[PDB]
Amino acid sequence: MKDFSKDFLFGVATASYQVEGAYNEDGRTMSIWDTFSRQDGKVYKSHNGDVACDHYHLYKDDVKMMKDLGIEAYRFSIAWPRIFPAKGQYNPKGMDFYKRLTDELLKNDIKPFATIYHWDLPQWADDLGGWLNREIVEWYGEYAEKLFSELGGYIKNWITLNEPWCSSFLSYFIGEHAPGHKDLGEALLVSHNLLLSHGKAVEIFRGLNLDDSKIGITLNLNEVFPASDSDDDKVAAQIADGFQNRWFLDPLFKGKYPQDMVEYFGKYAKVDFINDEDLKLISQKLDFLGVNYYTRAVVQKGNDGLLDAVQIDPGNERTEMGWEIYPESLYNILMRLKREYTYDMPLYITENGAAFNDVVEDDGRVHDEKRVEFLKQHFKEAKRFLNDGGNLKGYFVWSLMDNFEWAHGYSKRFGIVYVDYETEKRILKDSALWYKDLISTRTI
Ligand code: NA
Ligand code: NA
Ligand code: NA
Ligand code: NA
Repeated sequence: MKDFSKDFLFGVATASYQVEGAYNEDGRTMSIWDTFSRQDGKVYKSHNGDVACDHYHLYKDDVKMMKDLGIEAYRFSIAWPRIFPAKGQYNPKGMDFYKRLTDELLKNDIKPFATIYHWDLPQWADDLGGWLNREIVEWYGEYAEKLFSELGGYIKNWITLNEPWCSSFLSYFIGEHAPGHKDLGEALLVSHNLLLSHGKAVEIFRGLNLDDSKIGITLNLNEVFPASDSDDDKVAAQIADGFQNRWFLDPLFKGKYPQDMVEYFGKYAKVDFINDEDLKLISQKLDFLGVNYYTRAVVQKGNDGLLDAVQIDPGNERTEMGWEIYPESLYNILMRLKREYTYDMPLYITENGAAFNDVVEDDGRVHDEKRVEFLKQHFKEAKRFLNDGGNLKGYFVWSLMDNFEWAHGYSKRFGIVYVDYETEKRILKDSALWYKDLISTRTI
């Protein structure tokens, strides 16, 4: 008796700038993250993705390695600067990489899940205003249309955006991510144009009416807990919950922004970008929702720079990201989606994983037993979601390999495969051998 059906998709995930390297090869021009990584201090130790895992050149080895683990699906992102290295200038050599990547995946019985935008905005777009310029909806739409036309016969599962909360608030309000602005109003406008650009891609995708092809979006979601039962900490929790989750779930699945947060933000910045026609485009019916889950947040009243809510450390074990290990929130979020937002729509966990201080032993092994226990605990919550009626179609572990972890550089290792960057050698961690066995047995 299987806990994961034979139809269930055990997968792994990467992103273009985090793994590909070859940053100026075959016509690729800079993205906002190439630029950001060269701004003094914006990436830890001045790391960048010039070479990364060199997946652009080693992809056939990497696909073979995934075949040998039993991987059934592979979530990757397509680099906009490879496809349109300048405004209105298509680059066939960039497309060619994703066609030969896709061909290798299909020959190895691996189902491709393609993320259209995973933060590597072309620099030419940002120089015109980027996500602050409403015309990006058209530039993104033409970019998406080109991918559907050239790849839609071979890629059948499409994700418009990865984690728009990061591309908006983390990039334009907190400023940790490219382009690194620090203005709440800009972040709110960016979040709207991201969602509107998502709606343009869905509209284009529906018009093409490709056989057996599905489209969705990926959101990073948490569960917010008040530090105490006080009314003040409950209000702080509502703010944090709207900031992370409801600000994107409500427009996508209810067709409106959460009104409490519209009022809250409106005390501090402009919210005049809201209108009915935009929200109708944003709330188009999707085929699935991809969920990125890593941790919960415990919040108390206060204001330390961001909004009127301060996250605290509750004192439990954390990963090397400083993120609390809290698997139960994976079930709570998935059930919350089923009850309040997505109903019986298919759901995918498009990222879950952990960063630990991995070391290669004298015999060539990586005994990452903390990551094994992390993945076991979270797959058990996915199993419990399926047992309680949830429509979970797949689970993509982040990540296939250690890679460039954005503002942390290479200092944080998420992979089930260890990468020695000096030699680009791949080393299977014990978590990879455990995942191979889980795929074979499908019971946990
Ligand atoms: Na790269
Ligand atoms: Na750099
Ligand atoms: Na991706
Ligand atoms: Na939908």
